[PDB]
This record gives sequence, structure tokens and C-alpha cells, in this order.
Amino acid sequence: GNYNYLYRLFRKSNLKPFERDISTEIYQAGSTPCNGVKGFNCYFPLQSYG
Amino acid sequence: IRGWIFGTTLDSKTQSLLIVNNATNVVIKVCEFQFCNDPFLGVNNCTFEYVSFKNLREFVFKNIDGYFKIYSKHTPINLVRGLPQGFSALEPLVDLPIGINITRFQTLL
Amino acid sequence: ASVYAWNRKRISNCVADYSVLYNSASFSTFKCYGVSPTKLNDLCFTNVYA
Ligand SMILES: *[C@@H]1O[C@H](CO)[C@@H](O)[C@H](O)[C@H]1NC(C)=O
Ligand SMILES: *[C@@H]1O[C@H](CO)[C@@H](O)[C@H](O)[C@H]1NC(C)=O
Repeated sequence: GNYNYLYRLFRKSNLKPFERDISTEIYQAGSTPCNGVKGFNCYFPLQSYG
Repeated sequence: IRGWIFGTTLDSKTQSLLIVNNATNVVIKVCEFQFCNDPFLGVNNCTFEYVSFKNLREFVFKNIDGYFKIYSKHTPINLVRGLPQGFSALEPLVDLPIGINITRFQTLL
Repeated sequence: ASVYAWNRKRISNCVADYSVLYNSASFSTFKCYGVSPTKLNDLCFTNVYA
């Protein structure tokens, strides 16, 4: 697997036209203020095609 | 005034546009720095970079979702510094392809 | 039901809410798929099943 190519799975709002964004912060799906919690209520957003 | 900062965090964690009017030249970059305190007097994933009282200078700064647009004018005035009401028009300078999200700004002084 | 003999329990003629589910830690595991959990509350179906 070539995991070295990646995509953002989700963001709190859609991009504006040609808005470029490399931010690596945890996406909050639920009530938990994430602070390194991952896989439920909170997710790391940079997925791979592999 | 040495120039401007535009961004969201204004230092660290994400890109933020720095413009310095360094005397002879404009100098522009999108990665963050801590610099602010005194550049006006004698006495990191950097994915874009570019180089280029009696006087009143006027500017407009705009982000067109894409790009960063700048217009300006240089004008003579009397020493009544409170924006004398003589009509003026600003002309384009640059239309930079930066793509950075912006909500906040600051002045270098 | 025993999983080799699993049951299709019918749900019909009612309004669903998945937000009361995806906000809650009340399950030893919880998952949702195909859309953001927020989008589930916009869906409509002839039947729903457990
Ligand atoms: C930057 O600063 C120095 C000192 O003010 C000056 O000599 C130089 O021409 C300026 N511009 C550039 C592009 O270095
Ligand atoms: C550059 O950005 C990537 C994410 O796009 C990050 O993993 C890396 O640590 C950053 N490097 C520097 C020097 O900022």
C-alpha cells in the first residue's frame, strides 16, 4: 500500500473556492472536547487511499 | 509602518500571510513568525513566497475567496491630518494566488 | 437471536431519531456509516429494521 497519499475525510465547513488548508487538528463529532481522544466523539481527519 | 499580518491564529498551527514593506522592496510569505516588537527604527511549510504627514497613502486589502487583491494610491495633503475631503481613486497593485483563510489582521509598528 | 439465525425486527409508521443515539455513550460500541451522523436525521424510508 502507498499510504503516502492522503485526503481530508471531513471538515466543520466546506471549503470556499481555492481555499487551501493543511490543518491536522482532531475533528469533533460529539460532546467530548477532544484533546487526543480518537475513534468515538472525535476523529483524526487525514485518511489515506493506500 | 513596516507592513501587515493577516490570518486566523496569527502565529503557529496554520499558515498566516506576512507582508513586510522592507524599505527598497515588498517581501511576502505565508508561514508564521513571532516577530512584532520593534522593526520600524534604527537608533515551517512555507508554501508561498513573493518579492516586489504631507503624503497620505491609501490602500485596500481584499480576499476574493481565492487570491489576495491589493489596491493603492499616494496623495498630497495639507498638514490637517484628519482625511481632507478631496475625492481620490485607488489603483491595482497585485492579485496574489495565496489561497489562505483569513479573519483577523495586525499592523507592524 | 443467535447470529447464524439473526432477526429482521421491523420498524414502520413512526419518526426515527439517530441524534439521541450518536450523542450518547450508552453503548459498549456505536458506529454509523455512508453519511455523517448529523445527516441520518434527514433520511426517509419505506421501512426501518433492527
Ligand atoms: C531588506 O532589508 C535590507 C535592510 O533594510 C535592505 O538592504 C534590502 O534591500 C531589503 N530588501 C530585500 C528584498 O532584501
Ligand atoms: C508540514 O505539514 C505536515 C502536514 O501537512 C506536517 O506533518 C509536518 O510536520 C509539517 N512540517 C513542518 C516543518 O511544519
